[PDB]
Amino acid sequence: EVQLVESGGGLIQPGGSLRLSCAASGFTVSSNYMSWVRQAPGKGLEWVSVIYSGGSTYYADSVKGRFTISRDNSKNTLYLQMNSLRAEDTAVYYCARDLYSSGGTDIWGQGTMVTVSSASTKGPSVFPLAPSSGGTAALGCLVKDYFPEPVTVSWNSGALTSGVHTFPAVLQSSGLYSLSSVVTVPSSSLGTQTYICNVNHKPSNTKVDKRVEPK
Amino acid sequence: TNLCPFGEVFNATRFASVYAWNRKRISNCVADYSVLYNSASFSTFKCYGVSPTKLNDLCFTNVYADSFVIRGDEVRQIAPGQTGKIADYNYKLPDDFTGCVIAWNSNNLDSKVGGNYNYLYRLFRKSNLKPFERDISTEIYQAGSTPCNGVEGFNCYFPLQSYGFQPTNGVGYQPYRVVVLSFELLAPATVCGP
Amino acid sequence: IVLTQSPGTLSLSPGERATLSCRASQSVSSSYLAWYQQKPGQAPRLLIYGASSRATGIPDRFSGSGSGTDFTLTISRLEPEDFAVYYCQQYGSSPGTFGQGTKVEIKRTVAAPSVFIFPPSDEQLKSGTASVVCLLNNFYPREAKVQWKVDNALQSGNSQESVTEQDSKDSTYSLSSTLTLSKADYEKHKVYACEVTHQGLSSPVTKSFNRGE
Ligand SMILES: *[C@@H]1O[C@H](CO)[C@@H](O)[C@H](O)[C@H]1NC(C)=O
Repeated sequence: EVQLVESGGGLIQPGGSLRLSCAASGFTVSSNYMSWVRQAPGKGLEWVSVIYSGGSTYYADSVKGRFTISRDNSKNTLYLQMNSLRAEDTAVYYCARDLYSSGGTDIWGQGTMVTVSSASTKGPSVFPLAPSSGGTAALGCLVKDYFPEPVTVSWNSGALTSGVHTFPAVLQSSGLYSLSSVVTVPSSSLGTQTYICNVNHKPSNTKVDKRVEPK
Repeated sequence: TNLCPFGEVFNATRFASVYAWNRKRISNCVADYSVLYNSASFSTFKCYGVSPTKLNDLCFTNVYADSFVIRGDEVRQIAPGQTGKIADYNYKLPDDFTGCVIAWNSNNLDSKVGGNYNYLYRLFRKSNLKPFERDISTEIYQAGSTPCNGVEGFNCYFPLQSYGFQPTNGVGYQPYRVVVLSFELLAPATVCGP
Repeated sequence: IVLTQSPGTLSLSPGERATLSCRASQSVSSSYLAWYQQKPGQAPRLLIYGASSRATGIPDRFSGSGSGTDFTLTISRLEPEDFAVYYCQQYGSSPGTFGQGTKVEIKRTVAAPSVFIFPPSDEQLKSGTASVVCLLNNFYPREAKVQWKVDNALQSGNSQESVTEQDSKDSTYSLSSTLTLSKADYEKHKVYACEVTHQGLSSPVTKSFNRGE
């Protein structure tokens, strides 16, 4: 039962520090090449650090002087100490075991999220996206100015799923997120059916039910 | 008297894999080093402690000449205070190294269309080599807690890998022949410059 | 060493052959290359190492080849679980690097988006900001252009947009764009329009409203 279980990710202010850990089973961390690979949201894989069985360590230029890779043989655990964190270090961080030409990077952790930001936790404002002012009508909810991710959206307490699109949030220049959730329905339904979006934001313990009507 | 046989190191037809680097013990002879420093064009001729130009003026008990082939990007590891797969697991110079490191591109000799697979290096080793240590083990590398029992498999890796030099490789991936001259001071001195 | 994958997106049907390219900036031994699969929300998964060695448990339809600067991942007969992102990797340096990824997506017939424009709500206007939202619903292929116009002036630098993942039922995409202005700037203009260009549209489609109607 070979696995890598990561821990330690979370929210941190710019200039702060975090330590990630990666507990291994089914192989010996100190006997292997081990790596940290990160993926910023929506982007590719960036290999940031590697440690050799004999102890040598190497870093991508993007993290040199700030990140330190290390391990504890007695706990069979890999670590990544991250200092002087910046917004652009926001990413899912993976640990992995490398075999290079003898077998590729074959074992991967499940990933842990690191979010670097100076924004403070804030629940969303929820505004109607209202249709009228053709066969299909569109309505929705604009879930604006919250931090941090994630928010959930449902419609009519889960009774409405067909035609729902909840979009990836966008990060605004304020450091707060904004998200839209929409649903298309038959236009003859606007006058007969009630539509309510249910927004939940765990981190601020905010829950809002917003009814959306034609204007 | 008898001239030190440097051609019999530098001009050898075949060179060793780095993991099994060869060492020639040079003794009772006279050696001109200024000729080497002018005998060919070497892409690297770095001396530590001694001077390439001002070298024929000294005396030593024995001179060691170590030679092997590595990849162009790895020549920088053949220096004191370095790390990497070669410095750590194949050929290690001491921090206090006095000697010279000579290298030249050997693409025309050691590369082959379709890959030359004769030159190997050690990929897996539990700990770093001591200086001037030579590890020629081919025991299966145990990367987990289960013994390998001579069989390759999961967590059980043959420790050597082939460079696979091809003539079309980028220069950093081309083969380089390396000679490391090491100067021993112990006993009557037996190698001297003129 | 920079690895460049092409194409950025491969659009195919199940049962078809996928050919994915990775080009290295520097000619390198085949032993230094590897290929990975990544599905949404999951860690990468190794497929091929040493350019051509299939990893343990990886289906036979996956094979890799190439040498020097040009490497290829082939999926001989695409299965539904193969639509994912693929990454090449080189480990000749320490640390190595990855390619930027190739997405393999479901191909389907062209489908024009339905387009909707939403005024800012009066509740939001109370707070001093106006968000105008434009929705492009269920289109294919993914390439679409949204042009915001305010009193027919083309707007640049004041909108953000976001796209869904390919729909599991009809294989389309949807796009949501938000134009953000201050309430004061919003009240200085009348006509707000969203002009959409897409392969499925004969000519651009503009939805609009006039502030205060
Ligand atoms: C190797 O042979 C060449 C060609 O004859 C000669 O010029 C060179 O000095 C030789 N190298 C050594 C170290 O003797």
